[PDB]
Amino acid sequence: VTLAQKFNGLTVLPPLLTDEMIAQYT
Amino acid sequence: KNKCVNFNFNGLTGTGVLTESNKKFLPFQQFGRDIADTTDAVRDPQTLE
Ligand SMILES: *[C@@H]1O[C@H](CO)[C@@H](O[C@@H]2O[C@H](CO)[C@@H](O)[C@H](O)[C@H]2NC(C)=O)[C@H](O)[C@H]1NC(C)=O
Repeated sequence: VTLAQKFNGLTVLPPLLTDEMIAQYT
Repeated sequence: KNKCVNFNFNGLTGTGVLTESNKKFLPFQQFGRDIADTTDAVRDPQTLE
């Protein structure tokens, strides 16, 4: 799976659990 | 440079942190845009960079 907006007031927030914490639960 | 400013270049009013670019325009271009059709580079009209 492969993943200019910002200065229009739009922003992307991080998830609470990092990919390391999802891997530790798994 | 490296400072937030109110710029005008050739009538292009905008705001931003100016930085020395690594991009390389062909001689007839003066301006540059991102995927969103939004400005992301400009060429200095007096000291061509
Ligand atoms: C506009 O004129 C200035 C000179 O007033 C040009 O800048 C000069 O460029 C030469 C060549 O690089 C240098 O030897 C001079 O020392 C520069 N002087 C100054 C004051 O910048 C500038 O390049 C010109 N701009 C355009 C678009 O022609």
